[PDB]
Amino acid sequence: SRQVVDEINYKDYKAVTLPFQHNNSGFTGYLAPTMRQGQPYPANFPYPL
Amino acid sequence: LYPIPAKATNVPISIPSRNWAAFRGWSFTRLKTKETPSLGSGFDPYFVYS
Amino acid sequence: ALLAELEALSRQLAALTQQVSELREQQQQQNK
Amino acid sequence: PSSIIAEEKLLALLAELEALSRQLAALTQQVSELREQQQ
Amino acid sequence: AEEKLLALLAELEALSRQLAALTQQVSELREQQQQQ
Repeated sequence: SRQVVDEINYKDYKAVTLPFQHNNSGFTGYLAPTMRQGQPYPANFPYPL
Repeated sequence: LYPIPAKATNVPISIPSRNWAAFRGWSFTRLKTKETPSLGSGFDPYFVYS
Repeated sequence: ALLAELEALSRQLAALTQQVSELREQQQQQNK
Repeated sequence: PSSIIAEEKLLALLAELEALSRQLAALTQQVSELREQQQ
Repeated sequence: AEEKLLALLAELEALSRQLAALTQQVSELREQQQQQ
C-alpha cells in the first residue's frame, strides 16, 4: 500500500511536472547525473503526508 | 500461447469440442512477445532480445 | 443549500463511472 | 487503401477519447473545489 | 466508418453538455464569493 496527495479534493494541489520539480536544488545536476547545479532553496515537490 | 495486442484488456479463447478425461486444471501467466522466442523454427530471426 | 449540493453531486459523480466505462470500451474498439 | 481512413477515424476517436479524459479531469476537480468552497 | 461517426457525434455532444455543466457551475462560486 501507499498514500499519495489527493489531486481532486485538495484546494491547493498543483501539478508540477518533472523539469519544474525541485528538491536538493544547488546540490544536484539538473535532470542528469552531471555535476551539481543551481542554488539552495525551499523544496517544492513532494507534499508532506 | 495466445497473443494480446498492445493496450488490449480482454483475451477471449475457446476450444471447439474436446474430451476432458484426466484433465488436471489450468495454470497460466503473461509473457512479453519480445522476451520469448518462437520454436519449431530451427532459428528465430526476430528474437532480438537476450 | 447543502442538501441540493449533495443532490447535484449524486448526478455529477454518477458521470465518473460512466466516463470510465466509456474510456474502457473505447480502448476495446482499437484492435483486432 | 482503407487503412489510411480507418487509421484517420481511429485517430479521430482516440483524439475525442483523450478529449473526454482530459476534460472530465477538469469537471471532477471543479465540482470538488465547489463542494470544498461550500464546505 | 459509419458507426465511428455515430460515436464521435455522441462524444462531441457529451463534451458540449459537460462543458455546459462546468461553465454554468463556476458561476455559483462567482455568486458565493460576491456574497462573502
